[PDB]
Amino acid sequence: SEAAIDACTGDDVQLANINADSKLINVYVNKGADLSKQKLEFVIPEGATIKINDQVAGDTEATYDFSEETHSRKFTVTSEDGQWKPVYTVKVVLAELPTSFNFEELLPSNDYDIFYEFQPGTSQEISKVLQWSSGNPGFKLTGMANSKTDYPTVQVANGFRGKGVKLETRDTGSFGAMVKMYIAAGNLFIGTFEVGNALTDPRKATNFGFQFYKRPKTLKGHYKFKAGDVYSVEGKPQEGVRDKCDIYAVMYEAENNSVMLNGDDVFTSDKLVSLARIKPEDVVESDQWTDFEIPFEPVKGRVIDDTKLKNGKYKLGIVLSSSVDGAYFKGAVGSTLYVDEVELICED
Repeated sequence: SEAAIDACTGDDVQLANINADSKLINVYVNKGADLSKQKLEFVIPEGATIKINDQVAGDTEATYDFSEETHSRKFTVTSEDGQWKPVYTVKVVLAELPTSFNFEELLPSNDYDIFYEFQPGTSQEISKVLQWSSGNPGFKLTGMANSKTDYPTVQVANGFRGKGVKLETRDTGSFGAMVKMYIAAGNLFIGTFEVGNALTDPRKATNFGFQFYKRPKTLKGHYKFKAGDVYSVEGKPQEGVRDKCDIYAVMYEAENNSVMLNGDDVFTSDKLVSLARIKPEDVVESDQWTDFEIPFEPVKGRVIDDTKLKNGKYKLGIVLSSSVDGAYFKGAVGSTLYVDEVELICED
């Protein structure tokens, strides 16, 4: 019966737009990706198989060559049924990270919100693309959410100011307790979420950053924050600490594209060259929007090198969280961070 491409991922892939009607899939990759050696995976219906329509000299057993003229290759998805042979055209497109984020658009999903940015530009300019990640795939496993709005990371309509992100620390229930993940902070971050590690190493599940080619100077936007009533540490109520949200960005050196920071080393890694992080004393709780303007400060006197920057050896991440220590299960259920927009101001 079923025959179509449901998803498309890959080592260099930042975002894929599958157009079910035209059978065209645009796959956006980092600006420094080797188009002649692309590793790609496709999710298709149970039983069906995926075969590339042709082979070229540059193809290997592990990668496909998209370096020819159109940067496109056709794939057929035979049903299993054997009755439908729908041909997709996969096109690889170079993209860079945006510097402006508005939380307006969501990728299709049946379970939870997935935010993305797509800023096409001119025919002479590179598109700016991002698929934001969050802990939502992990929270799905808890069985606590009944709808999209029950997740820690949700899109909201802020009335007159339009769309924004709502991050709320949630109770993970008995399931979370069994795996010692007593709460789930609402987060949104540049990078990837490795769902395979969601329960065994949740801090290693959050990988931060993608190649960035400019020097960041300031992280700006607006936010509202309200701490939850009952702060907890490893599932047990605890007085004496009031919950705080977190908003930060990092620039770090990645000797090769496989290198990423994660939840255990994002502030301590020797690879970290620059950090912009909201000061805890500056965090306020209000029903009014508050401006944030966080400067990027060098880490341990390190500098961004021109040649390395141009060569794609630095990566940037942005992270938003409703509970600053929520990744260690210290925070208050109900802590909520709203952000309407974020902008990265760069130098030069």
